[PDB]
Amino acid sequence: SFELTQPPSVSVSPGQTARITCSGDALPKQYVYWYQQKPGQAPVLVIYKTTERPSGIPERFSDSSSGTTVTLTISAAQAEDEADYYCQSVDSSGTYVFGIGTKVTVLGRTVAAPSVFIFPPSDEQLKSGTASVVCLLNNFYPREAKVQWKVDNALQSGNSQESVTEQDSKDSTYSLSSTLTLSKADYEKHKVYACEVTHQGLSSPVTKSFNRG
Amino acid sequence: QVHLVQSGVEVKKPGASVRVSCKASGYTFATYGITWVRQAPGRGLEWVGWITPYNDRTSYAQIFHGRVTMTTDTSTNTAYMELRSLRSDDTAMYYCARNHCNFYHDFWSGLDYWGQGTLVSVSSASTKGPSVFPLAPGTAALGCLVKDYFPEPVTVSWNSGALTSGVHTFPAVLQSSGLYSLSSVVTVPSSSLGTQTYICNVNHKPSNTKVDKKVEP
Amino acid sequence: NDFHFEVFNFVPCSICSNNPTCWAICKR
Repeated sequence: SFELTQPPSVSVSPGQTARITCSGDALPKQYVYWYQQKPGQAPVLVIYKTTERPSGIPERFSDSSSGTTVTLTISAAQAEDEADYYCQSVDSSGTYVFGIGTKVTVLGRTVAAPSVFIFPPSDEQLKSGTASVVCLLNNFYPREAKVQWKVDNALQSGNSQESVTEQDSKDSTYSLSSTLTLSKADYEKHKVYACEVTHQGLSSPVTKSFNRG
Repeated sequence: QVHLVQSGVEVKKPGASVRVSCKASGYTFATYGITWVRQAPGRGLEWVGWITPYNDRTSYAQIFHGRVTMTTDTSTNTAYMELRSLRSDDTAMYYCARNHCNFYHDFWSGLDYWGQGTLVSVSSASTKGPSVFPLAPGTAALGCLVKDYFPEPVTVSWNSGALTSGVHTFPAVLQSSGLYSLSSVVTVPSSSLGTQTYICNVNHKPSNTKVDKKVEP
Repeated sequence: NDFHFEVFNFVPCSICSNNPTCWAICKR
């Protein structure tokens, strides 16, 4: 099938204009469809037949063409417009093609540094032969954050897993947990447990730590 | 007035097969097609294929040839997608959607109405209830670690729902064992650590696990 | 003559062959 090319990501400041392009050598002969997919929802058709907007889609959304390129324009972008946008077309035989999807971030101007907390393993888990050490980042924005584990001042790799919320509903910020999992035997071989955090809101990386015992 | 309603979550072992249904209402089912689209976690929309009931014709993306079968039952106005020989990377949200071929102007349409999605999870893990461990220490943080369970989902409340401000329950992570873990944390005044009691309520219905854990400083 | 968001799409009887579903819903 012919390819549809759209950028993997677009950032727009709140109230500014986002432009998402979709190019393909077949577009001069075929219609383009755009779908919006918000986190945790099914895709919704927002533009069809290249220029038509279904009833109920905000007038902020419009689509124009220029050569082999179609541009979905989101005027005066609203926080609720943050979503993945897929362009889509078909050939005359019925093969359907989707672009990779563009993650449109409505990137707020506020930079909120994370609060950092660290949790030693519980004595209850230790009795079971495993030690999970948890580092929590709270109330930060934007989402980009680096968390590094240091055990006895040695950088770790391969033994931690991270999880980030979707944007908190009220504060519109993120939280992040990083969990370092060791055996009780390895946990008891070390003294200092630390997570070091880098984020745009922090002038320099910050470290939270505890000493075992 | 158009609705497409899909069948519920599927948890399958590698090599098994799965069937997903898509029940239509509010239109003349036999004049439109049904399209299936797949979405792996964190990835984009992948066309699976379509089926048109008025000629029983089907078109599948090449990668699904021999493994996927779409059928339509015009007597129950239901479409089905069967996927055989499941592998871990078949784990995805599967959507049905309504398409058609405009015969006047000779073009295939966009996907105007969508089903709600069916999650199909493929793994060899077996059902297991979680272990629940306390996460204990301006603002203080405390929580519960909900570790080594299968399958999704788990629900977590604090103080039986009386405590909602400052609660953050994280998406589960898939561990290399195939089991899930998550944490749920709350931020509270350090003032309150000695005065107020904090209990996390964890419910894992697939294993009939309900745990309350008192988290103390 | 567009059928996005409509309830009935026009299928011409010329394509129905011996498919009974097609004949049930087709239009001349």
